[PDB]
Amino acid sequence: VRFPNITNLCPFGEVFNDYSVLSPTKLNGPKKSTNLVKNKCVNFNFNGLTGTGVLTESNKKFLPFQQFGRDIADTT
Amino acid sequence: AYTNSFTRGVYYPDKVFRSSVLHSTQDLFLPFFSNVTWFH
Amino acid sequence: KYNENGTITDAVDCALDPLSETKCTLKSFTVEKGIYQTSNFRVQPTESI
Ligand SMILES: *[C@@H]1O[C@H](CO)[C@@H](O)[C@H](O)[C@H]1NC(C)=O
Repeated sequence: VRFPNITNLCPFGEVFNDYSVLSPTKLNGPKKSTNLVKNKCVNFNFNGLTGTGVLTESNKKFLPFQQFGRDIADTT
Repeated sequence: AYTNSFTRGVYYPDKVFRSSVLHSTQDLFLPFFSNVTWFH
Repeated sequence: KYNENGTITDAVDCALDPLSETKCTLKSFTVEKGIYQTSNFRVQPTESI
């Protein structure tokens, strides 16, 4: 599971002094992130994109506003 | 006053990498050879 | 049209002239000599009764 960093921390230190500091069990809102591993058939989740494949180092070069790539038949 | 564009107003509709792919799309664009209003 | 890096090199409006509609149905920027059925046409009504 891959998501970006948790940066927009809401100021819960401005009215008291991530709901972990206290249905209340499913209010979360950060999103968890595990580490990736290469050259083995895994179930990947890149920022809401789900599949099953073998993740390998690439050679293509994107543009710095783009997230993923497709092909002629529009498969990721 | 008026003038036109001759080829203007084309933006990237999505965040998808494609390489040497002709790709049709249907979105909100500026037509070719279309009149725009001059200003000062 | 995208290049080998992902930059839009060229573009075609599919409503300007029927040569562009011919390009827009064949998915190319060069067109071979021939005849190509592109679309339909239909006389529009003028008022309501
Ligand atoms: C595409 O990327 C290469 C990088 O290897 C660059 O040198 C080239 O100018 C780019 N543009 C083209 C081929 O239009």
